[PDB]
Amino acid sequence: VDYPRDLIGYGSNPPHPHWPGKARIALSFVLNYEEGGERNILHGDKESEAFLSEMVSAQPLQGERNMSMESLYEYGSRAGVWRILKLFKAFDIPLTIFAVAMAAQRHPDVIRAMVAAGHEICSHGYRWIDYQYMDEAQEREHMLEAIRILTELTGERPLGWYTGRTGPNTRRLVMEEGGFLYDCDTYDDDLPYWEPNNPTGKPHLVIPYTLDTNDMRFTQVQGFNKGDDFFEYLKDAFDVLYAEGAEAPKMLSIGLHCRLIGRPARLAALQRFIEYAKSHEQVWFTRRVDIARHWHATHPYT
Amino acid sequence: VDYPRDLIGYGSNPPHPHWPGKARIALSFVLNYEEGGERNILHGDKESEAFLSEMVSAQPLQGERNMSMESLYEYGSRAGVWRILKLFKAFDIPLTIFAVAMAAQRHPDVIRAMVAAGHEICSHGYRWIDYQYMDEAQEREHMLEAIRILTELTGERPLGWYTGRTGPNTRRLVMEEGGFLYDCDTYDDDLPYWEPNNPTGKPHLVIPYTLDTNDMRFTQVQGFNKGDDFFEYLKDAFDVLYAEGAEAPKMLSIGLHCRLIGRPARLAALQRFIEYAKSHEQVWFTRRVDIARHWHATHPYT
Amino acid sequence: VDYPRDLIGYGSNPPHPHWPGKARIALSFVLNYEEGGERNILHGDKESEAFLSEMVSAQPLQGERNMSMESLYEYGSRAGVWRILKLFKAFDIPLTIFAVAMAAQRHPDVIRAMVAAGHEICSHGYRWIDYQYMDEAQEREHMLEAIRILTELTGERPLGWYTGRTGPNTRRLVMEEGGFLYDCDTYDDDLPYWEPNNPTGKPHLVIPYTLDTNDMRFTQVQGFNKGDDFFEYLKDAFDVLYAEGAEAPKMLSIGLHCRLIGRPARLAALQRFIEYAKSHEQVWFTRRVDIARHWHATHPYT
Amino acid sequence: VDYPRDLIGYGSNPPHPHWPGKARIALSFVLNYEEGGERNILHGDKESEAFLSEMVSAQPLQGERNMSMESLYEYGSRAGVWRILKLFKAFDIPLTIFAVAMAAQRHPDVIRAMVAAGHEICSHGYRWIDYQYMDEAQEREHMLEAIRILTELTGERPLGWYTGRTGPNTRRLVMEEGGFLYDCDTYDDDLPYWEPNNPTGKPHLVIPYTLDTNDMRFTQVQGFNKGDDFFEYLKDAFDVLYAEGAEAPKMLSIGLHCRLIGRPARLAALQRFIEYAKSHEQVWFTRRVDIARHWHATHPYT
Ligand SMILES: NC(=O)c1nc[nH]c1N
Ligand SMILES: NC(=O)c1nc[nH]c1N
Ligand SMILES: NC(=O)c1nc[nH]c1N
Ligand SMILES: NC(=O)c1nc[nH]c1N
Repeated sequence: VDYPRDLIGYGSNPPHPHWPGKARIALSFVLNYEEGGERNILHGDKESEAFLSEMVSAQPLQGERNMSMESLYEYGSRAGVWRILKLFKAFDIPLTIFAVAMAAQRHPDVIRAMVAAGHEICSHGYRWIDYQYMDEAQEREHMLEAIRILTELTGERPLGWYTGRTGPNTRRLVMEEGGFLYDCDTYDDDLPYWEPNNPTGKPHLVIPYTLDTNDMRFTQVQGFNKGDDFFEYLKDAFDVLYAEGAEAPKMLSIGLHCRLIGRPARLAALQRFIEYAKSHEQVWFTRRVDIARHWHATHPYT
Repeated sequence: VDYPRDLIGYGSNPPHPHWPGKARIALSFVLNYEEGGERNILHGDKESEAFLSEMVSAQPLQGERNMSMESLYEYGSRAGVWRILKLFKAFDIPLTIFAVAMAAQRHPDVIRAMVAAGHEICSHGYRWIDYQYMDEAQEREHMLEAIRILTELTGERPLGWYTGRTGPNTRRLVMEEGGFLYDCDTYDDDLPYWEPNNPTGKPHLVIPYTLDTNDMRFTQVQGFNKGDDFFEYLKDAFDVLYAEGAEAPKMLSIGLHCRLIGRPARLAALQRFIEYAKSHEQVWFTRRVDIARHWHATHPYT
Repeated sequence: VDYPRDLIGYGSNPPHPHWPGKARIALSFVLNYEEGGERNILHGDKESEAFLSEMVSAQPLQGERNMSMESLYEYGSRAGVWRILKLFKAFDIPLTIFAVAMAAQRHPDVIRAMVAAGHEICSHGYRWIDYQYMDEAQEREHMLEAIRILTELTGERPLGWYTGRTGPNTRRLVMEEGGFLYDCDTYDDDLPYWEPNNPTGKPHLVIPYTLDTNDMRFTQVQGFNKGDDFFEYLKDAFDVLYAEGAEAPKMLSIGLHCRLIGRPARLAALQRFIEYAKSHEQVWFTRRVDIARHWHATHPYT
Repeated sequence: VDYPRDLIGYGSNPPHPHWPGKARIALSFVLNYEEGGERNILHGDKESEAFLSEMVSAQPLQGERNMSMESLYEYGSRAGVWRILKLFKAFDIPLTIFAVAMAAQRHPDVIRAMVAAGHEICSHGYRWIDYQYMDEAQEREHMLEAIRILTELTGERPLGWYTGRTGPNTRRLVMEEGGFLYDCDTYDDDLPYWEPNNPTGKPHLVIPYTLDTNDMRFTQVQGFNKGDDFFEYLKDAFDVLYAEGAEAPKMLSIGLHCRLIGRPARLAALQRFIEYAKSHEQVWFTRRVDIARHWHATHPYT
């Protein structure tokens, strides 16, 4: 008898994080880069992409090419990413980039442009796909293959990972890997915690990510019609955490995608919230690597 | 010739409930607990969970494990439930817990923590699944099995039931069971009524539940984009009942799930409504068991 | 070479209707009654109902019984219909009832209760289903069978029809039938027009209905989250027609369903609009039969 | 090794367009005409239409006729188109018509009526369908067949194209064709650019279109509930571009469909935005052909 799920975690007693600056909230802004990395027969894929694009009802096409799907992704790398990088640089808030190995190759300039802005480049896997079914063998060297590309693309290896479309073996291999300080393949808490089942023994930091305060909802069945739906949602999820942080601060992730929030219609909202957030004192805008290194010092694994 | 459906009920003449305090409305706040109880091959299930999670387009996976799906549920037990329990305790309004036997085992501390707050623990079945197809035999001892777990988990047996994903045999077996005062496997009225087709002869109270003033809509195709959609909906459904209650009071159910409303973004709305509701006199916040025992005394079965 | 579709109609020259009272708009409020008439193995159906219910992602079940689905419909006949009848009687605006033969049997009291309020009872077919595939033979006597039930249910035959889920043969048979003054199985205009392809030769009036200013959208993938979405939509579609009616009045249909708008949450919106509409002079609230008889006198078939 | 996708385009350096009048934004209003051109067994199709109609969950029917689907399209040609033509003529802003060959035949009067208003008639293909799978041979003379119809329908050939539901061969054949100045079968930028892979050698202008600032979203799973969702979206996507245009102007496409925006409920929003847009100086309302000819002179292919 063994349950491979921790349904309880900290329970009624979440640790206090003591965010630098005495912030009542810690905000993680995340910009993915998957454009170019997505499904495509050109990449070897047996079908075209269908996930997160204006084509909200798109289906995959076996041994076909979704020219439309492709164009919409192309907006993310071509136009969307730039516009967002100005927004964040504009307010001096830093980013964590969930960058997919194959996309980074295909647009190394923009990666190096991020790296120079001081944004942290976290690994988003070798390719933007669903690992759920992948064989353990072929999945393990996607990771090391991804680990190699970004080190050579960036100058330093990635000490963070996030697959997203995880298969079971995924979070294990991350931890078995070695050189990662954290992962984000959880949406299970409002705070970071050390992975309880690390075979490796070495401390492993978990920084849960989000599928609700994620701009991906602008293209899902359930999701924002206008910008303001995203914004009101972010304000809400801010207000409630800030209010809690008067005695017990927590964090909040914000997921952005080049092809979605980068569209001017939706960018308006993202800036709206930034300004909102910025108007409150005791807010720590930060990269996830900093949250990991903050945790290490603050609440070292025991 | 026999129609097994009562399409008429009270017709033009709903009974007046005389809610304690002379309230013009009776409000039933319900917090489900299904996290840990849901579909999973670890539980014997042939496929992973797909119902009510941020993964609004998730499909079931035969003999697979949806690590993502699991994590999102894990948020309900780990973080969501606690935050909500503070909200309700915060306003001194009481709850009725629709608790699923298997989840209660997996987190007995939080169940006992509820029981101590004074919230009523109603049965939500042995496992959170779709009974629609289950064989009468194997379904009947899920119930008694569920009936045993919560008595031993709580100190008293459950005198209420709600499966949700009912099969035909379900509401019968509930009534054939014996020790239940009511059930909630109806969404067919704005007031409680005695089950008209109880083979058992013994009075059986029906307290219709809701799939519209339910936070579940935040993850369905049709459903709230921002918090305010839930809230405006609740205000509306409040305003119209309160206005009616000037001469004929009725009730209103509110369905909450740990993994959904417990997310800070959506909690803001839930509190918004509570405050709204609280600002009106002649409102009876109550547990369903109290509504059953209120009915017994007020409008005894004949 | 023959195109069985009139893509042009009145073109740039819609006729002026000269609505009684010199109204700048004519409003058709329609309340369906399908509850009890819907799909069900008890009715002979090979599967349960799945269309328009809170169960926004429900699927049909072959030789099964959706107890949940049924309960939600039961709300329409049990509670929803009554509450709405008060709303409309409350403002003295009259209704056109799209009543399905099988539902009318199952709740004759409420039908006769409508008839006494002075509302017009239009035929909605024998059963609430999809005729698209039905054989011409078995479909033709559904209609006459439906035609018989409501005459005996009401005192007068139905001079109007609307199937909704039409099959090709449907609108023909309506016209071949004989005693109907109009039908509504079109959503193709903002005004009534005589059917251009009536084999019968006898004048046939078309009164297009709506699938957008229909409360059905509260349960479809695309559709209102809160009441206000319905209301804002109705105000818009009112404002634009009223503004046009300064020189060229038109009509507007409003589709309501017992099980959907009758829920207090959504009723609030419906009343909101009524009040809105009521606040403007030169608005003709009317039954469709009156619109037919108005047309006859005003713009007789040539 | 050859990647058939330009993921980078202008990168960090989009060209300045110097819009006539020194406008800080260039607005492309587009009204499609597909009604009559859509899928239908009468047209040879093996199934009925299912894309973009109030029937938001409609499925295609093999060798069948969706009478309902048809009626809803019929609203676009019969009523919707006219009402919109007044709106745009009302404000003196000009249109680009994406007109589908088969629809234009079926309603030549309305086409010639557009042509006389001074609106540009761009080709939207021979038939409104999905070319993705079409054989290169039979697809190539759809285009020339479409090219012939509109020249004879309009007086001048179409120097622009947009299929929408493109297959790979599509944009190639457009360029191989010869007499087109641009195409719009991209959604990959916020500015026009010369096609980088034109086999023909001759300059080919790309004017990316939109699937987000498109009224089509009113009938998709993700999309506007009320008018205001469309409008707020347009204001946002306007505000952000206008703000950028203080130093670097760009354009914005607006997709409209007769059967969707032409409904009074949604027309209100479209006018709302027009007025909004109109209230700002330095806005260039224009046809796409003018944007092509503007580009030619301003930023000639090299
Ligand atoms: N964050 C993401 O875009 C993602 N990565 C894998 N699956 C996803 N949804
Ligand atoms: N209330 C519930 O979460 C539920 N229980 C069974 N099916 C459901 N939707
Ligand atoms: N109006 C209706 O509810 C209807 N009737 C047949 N199909 C429908 N959608
Ligand atoms: N713009 C359009 O309506 C379109 N044309 C082809 N596919 C589409 N969605």
